[PDB]
Amino acid sequence: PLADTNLFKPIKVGKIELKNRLVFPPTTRFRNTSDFVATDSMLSYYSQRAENNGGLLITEATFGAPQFGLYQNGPMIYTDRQVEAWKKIVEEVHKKGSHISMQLWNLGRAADPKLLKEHGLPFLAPSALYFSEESKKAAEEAGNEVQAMTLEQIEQTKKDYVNAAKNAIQKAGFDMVEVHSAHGYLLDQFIQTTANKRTDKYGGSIENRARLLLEVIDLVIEAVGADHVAVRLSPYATFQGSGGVDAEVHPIAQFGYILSELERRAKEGKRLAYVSIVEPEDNSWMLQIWKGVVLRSGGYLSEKGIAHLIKDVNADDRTLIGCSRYFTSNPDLPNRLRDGLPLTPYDRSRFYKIFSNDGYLTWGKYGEPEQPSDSAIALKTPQPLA
Amino acid sequence: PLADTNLFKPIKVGKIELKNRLVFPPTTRFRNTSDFVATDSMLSYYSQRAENNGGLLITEATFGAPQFGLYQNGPMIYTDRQVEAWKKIVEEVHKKGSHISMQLWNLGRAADPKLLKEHGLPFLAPSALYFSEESKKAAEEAGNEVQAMTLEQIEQTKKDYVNAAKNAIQKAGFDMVEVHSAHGYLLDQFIQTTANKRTDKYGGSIENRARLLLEVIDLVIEAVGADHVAVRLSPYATFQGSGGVDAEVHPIAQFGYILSELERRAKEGKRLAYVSIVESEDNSWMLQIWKGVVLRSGGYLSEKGIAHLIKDVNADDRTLIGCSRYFTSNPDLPNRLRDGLPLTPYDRSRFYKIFSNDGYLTWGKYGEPEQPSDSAIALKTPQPLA
Ligand SMILES: Cc1cc2nc3c(=O)[nH]c(=O)nc-3n(C[C@H](O)[C@H](O)[C@H](O)COP(=O)(O)O)c2cc1C
Ligand SMILES: Cc1cc2nc3c(=O)[nH]c(=O)nc-3n(C[C@H](O)[C@H](O)[C@H](O)COP(=O)(O)O)c2cc1C
Repeated sequence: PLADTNLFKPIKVGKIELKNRLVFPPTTRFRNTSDFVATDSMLSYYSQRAENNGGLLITEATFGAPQFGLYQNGPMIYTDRQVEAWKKIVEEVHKKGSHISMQLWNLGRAADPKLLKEHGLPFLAPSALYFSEESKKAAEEAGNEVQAMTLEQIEQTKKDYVNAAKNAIQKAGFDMVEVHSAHGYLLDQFIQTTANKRTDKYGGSIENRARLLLEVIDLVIEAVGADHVAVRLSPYATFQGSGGVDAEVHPIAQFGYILSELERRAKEGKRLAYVSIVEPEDNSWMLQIWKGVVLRSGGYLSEKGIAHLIKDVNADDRTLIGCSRYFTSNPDLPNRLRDGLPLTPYDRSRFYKIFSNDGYLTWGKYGEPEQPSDSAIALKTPQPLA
Repeated sequence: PLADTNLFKPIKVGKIELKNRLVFPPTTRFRNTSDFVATDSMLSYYSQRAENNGGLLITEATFGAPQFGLYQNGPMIYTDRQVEAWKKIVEEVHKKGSHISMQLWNLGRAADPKLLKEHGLPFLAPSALYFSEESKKAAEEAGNEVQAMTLEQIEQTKKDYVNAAKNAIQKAGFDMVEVHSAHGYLLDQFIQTTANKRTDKYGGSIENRARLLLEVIDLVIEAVGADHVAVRLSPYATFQGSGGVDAEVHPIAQFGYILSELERRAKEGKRLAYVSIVESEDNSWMLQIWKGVVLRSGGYLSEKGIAHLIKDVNADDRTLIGCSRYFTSNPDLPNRLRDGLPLTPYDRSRFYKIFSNDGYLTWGKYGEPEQPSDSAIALKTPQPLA
């Protein structure tokens, strides 16, 4: 039972008032159309998690533009249809009494090179380096080999971030827009020494490696306001060739500088809505630098993560707790954690089941059974919302 | 009783085998002659602190050269008489079975401008900034105003560090030489954004502000070897205008970069003898970055620090514990801490009493009385060891 704790104490984030501090972190599921349009399945998916919640939801990582991708059946906030669909999802989430932020995705050297090629797009990264020999062979066989971004492509990346942020906040009505700068995707690639060998002002130092992220953040803040902006960082992660603690420059220095710059912008009157961090190594130093709302995610609902949930959410008055994997299998997770009711185990084998309701909408509420793989919803084909 | 803890477990530091991990941190006392030569009182002082100890003694912050000073009756390892006196002290310390390091001092904008003036020396800093209006005042009346160092004064500084290091290690026989890069003196002034406004290679970035320290470190490494070199850092200190956590760039990023670079030199086969550190402020990130011997100092004997002493010294097998203020009172502090014997209180009013044995050699070992100020030892005028 966690109703006793700060986890269900209201908190002001940005300009909105969250009823609790439990967050659904961005969780990629690939239930969009092949056109990258949000579906009715996704609408019900976020609707059930906005019901009886009052808290914050964060969308699956969403491509800001075609060049920001691509993965098959991923999300996008680019075309008119996509913005319409996401707008309807937002309107339903708000009707439910919850709030929602959209995380913006940019793959970089992590993208599907064949799909990008079929959409006539190059395969871009800070430097012409692959994170694995597997990816190198994949890009070479697709005829779409990785390229170091030109200055023009970086400028276009910034403009695309601005356009996607405006579409999310102003057209679709999201409460925040979250810049995905973690897990070895494009912005992280610019941050990481392992991925960034550039010798212009976007590489070669801590300030230079963090430059693209900070410029995107500044342009987006100018576009939609700091209280509608967020960012996610993963200093210790080694996913997709990121250096973690093994980087030639320690992540405490690099990401320490990033956090210092965000806190400086906050000291100049541009305070981000929140900074999202992944629990491992210890994140305490991060909380030393950033003084605003911090969303901490990872492990908190395991058979040992509990009582670090209590400790961390009660440690101060600015901490949000994110639970992703159990939120996928528990659409009523806020009430189950509120009342201390047993959780439904999550099923990793259906995390990325492309364009299928099986393991996506088959989960029941507390005390209700899991619908089987041959049920009506499990075999119903998702339909685009616009 | 602390004999059971790691505080009294042997440990290898550099080439040296320390029988315990209690350390006498560098403690300025100003009992040298007016021409900065070590003194017989100092020999008896360090000698008493070397008996029944076997630990590491760290010498009072010592001027590497006349330009590195100046303070009244401060120490220096520049002239042949000075090196010979310090050699006598080192021979006595080794004879008594303990080991000793010399900390090298460079005042910069913290110096006495009147004294420097009287020695025909300028008043140097990274930038033409005083740490206080009082210092500005004393400098302007002595007609020795602060000057931003030229490139050749920087080069001469590094050469002087090399010369002082070779003097201490190879001639005087010190076990290691510690570079003072803390508490707002010259190297810290280069590190701090509050004091370093340089636009050249030595300022305007994390890497640029740390450049002089790392260059000096590398040169001294080349001179005397890595296991004969150490460094002290005070990321949180705000002494003499240092920025602390209020710096434009957070000290976790800056000193995080410094520690990452030192650990990088360790990865390449040049592992410093130890890193000396001072102390939501918390030095845990420092231990996340630096993996070698770390000497932690500050406040460890308050009956609120005894627990932090046991905790920090037992947390791993590479932690030394420094105790300065109580070591000034208890020349047999190793035995007292080893057997839980009550400590003689310290007298700050005689910490900096110039050229006097009173409150310097009047301390008795456990079970003996403090000699009064009219005793034979207290009235003696100290003589140079030359
Ligand atoms: C299937 C799946 C998809 C995810 N997608 C994203 C994503 O798109 N963006 C992101 O920042 N994190 C993503 N994550 C990481 C989660 O947001 C979260 O940080 C991680 O699962 C740890 O939290 P947890 O222990 O509560 O599950 C994903 C995780 C999973 C399991
Ligand atoms: C009188 C006095 C002189 C000191 N001189 C130096 C010095 O020359 N160099 C230095 O790095 N620290 C110096 N320190 C700081 C100590 O080395 C130590 O970090 C500080 O006193 C905290 O340790 P403690 O709590 O055990 O006393 C001095 C401290 C005192 C009280």
